[PDB]
Amino acid sequence: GLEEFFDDPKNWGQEKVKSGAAWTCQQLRNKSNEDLHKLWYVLLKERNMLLTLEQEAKRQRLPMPSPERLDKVVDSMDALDKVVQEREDALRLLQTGQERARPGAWRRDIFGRIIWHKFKQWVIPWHLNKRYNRKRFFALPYVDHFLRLEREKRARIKARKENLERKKAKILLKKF
Amino acid sequence: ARGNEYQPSNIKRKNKHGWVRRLSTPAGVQVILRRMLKGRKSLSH
Amino acid sequence: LPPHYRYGMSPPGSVADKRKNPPWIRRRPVVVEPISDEDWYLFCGDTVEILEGKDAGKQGKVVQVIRQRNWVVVGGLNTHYRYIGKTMDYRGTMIPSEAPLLHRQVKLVDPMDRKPTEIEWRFTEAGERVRVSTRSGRIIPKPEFPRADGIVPETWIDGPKDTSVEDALERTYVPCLKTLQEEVMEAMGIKETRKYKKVYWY
Amino acid sequence: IGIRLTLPPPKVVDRWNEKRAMFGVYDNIGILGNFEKHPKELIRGPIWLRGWKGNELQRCIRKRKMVGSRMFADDLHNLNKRIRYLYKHFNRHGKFR
Amino acid sequence: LRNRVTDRYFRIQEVLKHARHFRGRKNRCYRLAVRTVIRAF
Amino acid sequence: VKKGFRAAFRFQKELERQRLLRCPPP
Amino acid sequence: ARNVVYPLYRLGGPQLRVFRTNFFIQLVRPGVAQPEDTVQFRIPMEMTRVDLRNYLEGIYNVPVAAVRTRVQHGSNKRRDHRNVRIKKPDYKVAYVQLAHGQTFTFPDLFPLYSMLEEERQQRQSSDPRRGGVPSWFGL
Amino acid sequence: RFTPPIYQPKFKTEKEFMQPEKSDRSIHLACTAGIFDAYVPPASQVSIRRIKDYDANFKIKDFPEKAKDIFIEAHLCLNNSDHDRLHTLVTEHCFPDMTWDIKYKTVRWSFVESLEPSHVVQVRCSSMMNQGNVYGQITVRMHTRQTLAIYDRFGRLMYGQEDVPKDVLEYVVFEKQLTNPYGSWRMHTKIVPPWAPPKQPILKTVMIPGPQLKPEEEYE
Amino acid sequence: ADRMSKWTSKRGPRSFRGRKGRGAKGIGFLTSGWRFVQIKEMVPEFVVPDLTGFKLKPYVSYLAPESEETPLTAAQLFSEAVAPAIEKDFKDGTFDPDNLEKYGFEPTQEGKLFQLYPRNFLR
RNA sequence: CCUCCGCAUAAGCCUGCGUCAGAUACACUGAACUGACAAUUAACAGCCCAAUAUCUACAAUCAACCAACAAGUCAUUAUUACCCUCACUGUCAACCCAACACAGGCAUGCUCAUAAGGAAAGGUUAAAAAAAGUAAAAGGAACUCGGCAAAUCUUACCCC
RNA sequence: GCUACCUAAGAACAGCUAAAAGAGCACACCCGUCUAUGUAGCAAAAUAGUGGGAAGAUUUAUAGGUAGAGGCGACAAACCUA
RNA sequence: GCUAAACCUAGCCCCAAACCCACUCCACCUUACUACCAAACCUUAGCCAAACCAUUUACCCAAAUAAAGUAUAGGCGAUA
Ligand SMILES: [Mg+2]
Ligand SMILES: [Mg+2]
Ligand SMILES: [Mg+2]
Ligand SMILES: [Mg+2]
Ligand SMILES: [Mg+2]
Ligand SMILES: [Mg+2]
Ligand SMILES: [Mg+2]
Ligand SMILES: [Mg+2]
Ligand SMILES: [Mg+2]
Ligand SMILES: [Mg+2]
Ligand SMILES: [Mg+2]
Ligand SMILES: [Mg+2]
Ligand SMILES: [Mg+2]
Ligand SMILES: [Mg+2]
Ligand SMILES: [Mg+2]
Ligand SMILES: [Mg+2]
Ligand SMILES: [Mg+2]
Ligand SMILES: [Mg+2]
Ligand SMILES: [Mg+2]
Ligand SMILES: [Mg+2]
Ligand SMILES: [Mg+2]
Ligand SMILES: [Mg+2]
Ligand SMILES: [Mg+2]
Ligand SMILES: [Mg+2]
Repeated sequence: GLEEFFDDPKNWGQEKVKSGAAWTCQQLRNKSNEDLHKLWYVLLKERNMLLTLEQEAKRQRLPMPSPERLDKVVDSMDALDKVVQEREDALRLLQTGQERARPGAWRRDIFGRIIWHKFKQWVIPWHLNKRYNRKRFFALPYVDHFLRLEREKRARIKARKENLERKKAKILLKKF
Repeated sequence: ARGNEYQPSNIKRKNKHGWVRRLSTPAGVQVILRRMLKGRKSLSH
Repeated sequence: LPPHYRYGMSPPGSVADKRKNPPWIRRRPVVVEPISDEDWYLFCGDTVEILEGKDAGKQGKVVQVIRQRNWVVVGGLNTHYRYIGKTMDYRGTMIPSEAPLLHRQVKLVDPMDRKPTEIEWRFTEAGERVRVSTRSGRIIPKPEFPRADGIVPETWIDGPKDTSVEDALERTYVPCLKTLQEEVMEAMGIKETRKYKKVYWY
Repeated sequence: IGIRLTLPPPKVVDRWNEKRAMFGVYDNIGILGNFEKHPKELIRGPIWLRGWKGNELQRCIRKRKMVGSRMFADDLHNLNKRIRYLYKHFNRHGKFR
Repeated sequence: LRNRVTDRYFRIQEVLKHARHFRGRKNRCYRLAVRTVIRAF
Repeated sequence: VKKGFRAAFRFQKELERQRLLRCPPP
Repeated sequence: ARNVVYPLYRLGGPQLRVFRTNFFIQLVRPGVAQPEDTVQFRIPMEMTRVDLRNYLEGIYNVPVAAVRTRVQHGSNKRRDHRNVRIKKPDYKVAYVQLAHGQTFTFPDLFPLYSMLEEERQQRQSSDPRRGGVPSWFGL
Repeated sequence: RFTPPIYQPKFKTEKEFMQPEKSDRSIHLACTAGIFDAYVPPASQVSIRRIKDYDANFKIKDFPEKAKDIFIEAHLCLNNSDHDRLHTLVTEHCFPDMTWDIKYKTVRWSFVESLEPSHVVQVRCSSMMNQGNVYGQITVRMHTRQTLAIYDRFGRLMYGQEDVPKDVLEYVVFEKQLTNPYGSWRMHTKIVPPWAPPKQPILKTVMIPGPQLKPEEEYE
Repeated sequence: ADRMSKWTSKRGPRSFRGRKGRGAKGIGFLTSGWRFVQIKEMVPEFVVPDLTGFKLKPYVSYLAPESEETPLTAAQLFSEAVAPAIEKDFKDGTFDPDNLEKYGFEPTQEGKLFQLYPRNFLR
């Protein structure tokens, strides 16, 4: 029900609510998929409750009773997400040998930089797709100069950084 | 009385100085490339 | 945290720190002796002897370590006096406040001799890593100090929203070549006879 | 008022650091070492400036010739313009002609 | 700025000391002081 | 901040004289 | 779910299911008077009213009769020390009318120092007849 | 034909004037405000045992002499305004009490012969309010003659006379932090008796202002 | 004339304002007379389990001991999923090559409702 | 006392005089200034449409006389295909273009003087010069380059 | 996105006289004859009065086009972001 | 005595050496940052110098030096 968006009535205005440890990855690994599914929704209800409380605290101009438990729940569902994703990845490697879930390809943009183009889902094949054909996956010669300039820019920055490090080290040797 | 030359319009703005307009010609592509090199936050409208 | 942020006695996230270190300020950085993580040998709750300044040749427990500044705070030693709760109409309350000390300004003390000792990170055949004195070859144990949140594990009562140890450490995972989706589909008895139709990815 | 109101931190110079103590050693490598090496070989610096001396214009021509190909585009453009300007200055301008 | 004058204060003061007893901005402003001091001398 | 020592030293000497003139010792 | 690719649908294809939903909801107190049935929520931008209906019916088992959403613009007026505009986030607001005549009201959530206090009560403010003279001395 | 105006950059005219929580570390206290059991002007044994067990070497009989020395030295360093020595001789509670008013004025306190030797009247201890913190308090009666002269910023005398000695009876309570090494007995508080004779009058005549009233307000 | 601000559905004229959205996924299509048709299958369905008698709770007891962190790998999954079955078959009876389908391997993903690559499911 | 303005839509702008708490180009210790909190809810508007052939001589003007010329602003059918519904987005303001809280610029509907919206005078005095008005004896262009301005509301020409 | 011209699809024009019109008087609207004010101004061209037009070779909103060895022009060497 | 003045270190410069960059997820050529439908290669010119200007007027191309500002070229002028 709606009361689930709020903590226990006794806990209201307690100024401190005692909370246990956040879930770790190893603990969640011990759990089954259906158990992880159920725990996901449990944690979700908890997050909604705490986010409700946080906003109400902001509204009332009062400190949140326990801000730390929100951080716990967030990292717990992060840990759970990681575990489930690990399992999906492992099974994918076994069955297909693909490292990435979503298909993609290395392409050159119009600006000449190599980008990982992530594929989108389409109903028609690529040669018939008007909007896709408009997009250019190649750089013409006029680009090459700019690429060089960019490279030089990178080098300049890198050079400065390296040099600065050296200077700092000398200062230390002068101080100690 | 002058100075009110800019009569704003989002359609005109996006059509004239937009990303797609820039990429339409090689000159415009070089315009974007120049701005990327300068490190501009705003490459186009 | 901004570049060349000045680490202070007050914690970085504190109101006092925000007052001392607003985003706009840019002060001359403090030159700090580069000490590796392993080379560091000073920990909270570990008794040290102070060698320099006021309260020299006196022993006390370290309460706080600031790694960035190479600082150790020794409670009740190297103190100056400050007024807290001062207002327009009231003088305030005098409080002894500790001044931070550099790692060179203090020395670790061996238990029984009660004298300052030089420390090296010698290995052990059984134990992982220990602190051994130069003068006398004996180990100094790592002091027990309360953690950040101060849970005190030895006396912990489970709340109504806390999972028991038994339930947490239960292994209900049977390894299989099925996704979470497939397993949950099977578990709840959801039937999807319709087959997914091929799409083009590009 | 552009004068400092405190003394600057005093300068300590170690006159007997390794660099100063061993300064000038091997300057006479040729005359005392059967002329196997020229003293000019002991010079450490830019490729174009090793054991050679010249005015600004001469130096620029030398830089362009020797490391010109390896230069950054903007740096090369600046060097080209520098030579072009120095050419005009040294050839077309001055008191004595 | 590899070399810059660090002694300009004293250079100004040499001229200004002779200008102290003048009236107006001549006594304190160097540009005006120098001209009057040359005349005085 | 200008590099050098001589000017700063001279000015210290001037300030010393000014202090002496302003507050003469007994 | 949010920040994920939705598998493309073809006519006569299977039902789209989400097993672990990514988006999260906060129940908020209204700033203006609402009908008794109305409940206000702050919603992720990617969420629809249909999604919210299903969300509340599914996870929370609360009957839902009507949902209406709006997008609130966060102020970009604020400037930092660098005179750079600070964006308050845009958020989605949802108004949910409960079914079966069920009414909801927002609950009233939120219904050393000793030594300093001792010092304060032992202040003993200076007597004006004393005329500024210290009262420490026994003389 | 025509030259267009040039605007200054906006930033030039847009300039403006430039304008403890829970943690692992806690404030270390070397003193406790107030007295555990306040001596009533006209229990000790167990308390002195509690002191002695920590000290291992403590004498009540010798304590008055030490107390006298501490008292005199503290009051003497008030004259020379050496706060460093005062901190060693005086509890952090006592320091502001005897320092705050003394600022921007001269004290010429002096000690002459004591009429009656000092003696301990009451001994009390802490009830373990803080972990690792134990406090021991000793009350001493002192009947002494003293001289006092307090001056202005400007050196004009405010209070007392320089030469003439005055009799004074004081109850002085000393506090020490036990369980803490390098700890020492320090003057903590002076107890004022309710039956005490009033202090010598000040030279200055004072005005005690009446209630300042708003126009609508009426005097009673 | 505000380049720096994010381009949003609030910003343009009438056509512009209608055309853009806030990133909500479509659940149907438009037809003649600007009528919108909601496709039921396009609407995501929340698979919410029964939480009655579920012992697990949002937080864990602090009394629970710490464990060494080991992420799951393909090698591991294979070791305690498929390896016992194939080793049993090899040691006792016969193992048939090119008949890995009995051990849970699939040559193609096309048959299944849930395809690992490319992904055909949400989260 | 003013209203030659207003209300709404379009376009443009993007939280820009709502609440609370603070420091402080006339000022209120209050501001439109700072920070926090809140808010614009779709029916209005936007966002449309299976294919292949095929059809479409006769304006509008109260469309009826009459009269036109510059000759016009809105039409389908046959066969195949087709069954799921109310999603998404705009909705605030004292507002935009003119470096400004600028006597300027700014489309449409309704109100054609208001039911809506506003205030020309910080306080005083009553100098000169300056600006805008009102009234003026007798005369009526004598003014002036010129009846310019004002008052009055005017004829007959010449050149182009 | 001003302006010169054009293209597409739009909008506006009270009242009075008129055999009925690139007609007349005259609003709104467009323009800018003459005077006064203003001249670091309300304004990098405005204000008040007086004026020219106001069913049309009219005025105007939206979107599009023509680009400098050029465009566009009822030629003023006009206009093409003061 | 106000306004002020004073400061040392963020960083940068030239070299040397060494061949750089490149996926959390999601979005991004349509009005970029918006899930989802029937086409590139092509002599640079000019300022400037020649005291005007009209032919002409140095500009990296595979690594120092020297041959040598030599042979040559060129309104046989400037210069190359
Ligand atoms: Mg402009
Ligand atoms: Mg226009
Ligand atoms: Mg809506
Ligand atoms: Mg505000
Ligand atoms: Mg509608
Ligand atoms: Mg009104
Ligand atoms: Mg007024
Ligand atoms: Mg006035
Ligand atoms: Mg006058
Ligand atoms: Mg008259
Ligand atoms: Mg005349
Ligand atoms: Mg006449
Ligand atoms: Mg005359
Ligand atoms: Mg006239
Ligand atoms: Mg008149
Ligand atoms: Mg047309
Ligand atoms: Mg009409
Ligand atoms: Mg007409
Ligand atoms: Mg007319
Ligand atoms: Mg024309
Ligand atoms: Mg002409
Ligand atoms: Mg002409
Ligand atoms: Mg121009
Ligand atoms: Mg020439």
